[PDB]
Amino acid sequence: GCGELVWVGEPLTLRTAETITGKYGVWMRDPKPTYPYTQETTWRIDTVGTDVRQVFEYDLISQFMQGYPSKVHILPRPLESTGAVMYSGSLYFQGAESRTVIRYELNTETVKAEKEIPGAGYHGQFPYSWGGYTDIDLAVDEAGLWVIYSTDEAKGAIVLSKLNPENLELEQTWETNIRKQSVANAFIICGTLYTVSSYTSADATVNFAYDTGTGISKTLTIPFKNRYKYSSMIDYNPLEKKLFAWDNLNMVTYDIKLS
Ligand SMILES: [Ca+2]
Ligand code: NA
Repeated sequence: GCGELVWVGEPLTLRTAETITGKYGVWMRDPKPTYPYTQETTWRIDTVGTDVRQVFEYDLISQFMQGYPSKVHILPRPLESTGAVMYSGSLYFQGAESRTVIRYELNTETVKAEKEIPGAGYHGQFPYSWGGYTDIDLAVDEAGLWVIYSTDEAKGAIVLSKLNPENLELEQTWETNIRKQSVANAFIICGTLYTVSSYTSADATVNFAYDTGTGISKTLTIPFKNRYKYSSMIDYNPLEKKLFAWDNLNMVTYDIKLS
């Protein structure tokens, strides 16, 4: 049931980090879960600092919300920023101080693929407006895996590419007119890129859309609340049909409605 985004609900807090290491981070579920995981499995990465390698895994939502991890994975190289996603059994993340995306299969703890995103800025060239080295943002939608970035040729405007999830080859690329550094974050729903106007405001908006199927850009005014005033991560999960976000220690989720 695809369509255009028309409404975002109030943020619901599912878990709050207890230390500064989790001021910013990424949490996520796999929209294409594979053995030994299920649609309830949740992963959490607290991303403050310079040697981020611990991935917390929770078999059950109850454990994610109230308990300790059921397993901790140690990544084979440090991860950069908050843009990572889970897809079909693999964590897709950016290597620290690089433009390299790594496909890391959690059940075997093996690197299955690596790819330098051609021309992508990294390490503070084209971050979102809050900084945080957020130059490269992976995304999953109804059609699969994407990457959101920019390049010198695009003059800092958001570029998005569809990725082959097995080998990380770029399959198609689109260039928007939206300055990446001017928006707080972005995500993709049903092939349309959406941006958020501010990471601090209780009265932010989903403010731009770019439809990859038609090439048309639009402005929007859909209200979006940053309840804790510092949103470092905003992604869409196409299985739950919800936004997942990280806001100033808090792992939150927003309902949505599509036309
Ligand atoms: Ca995002
Ligand atoms: Na992401």
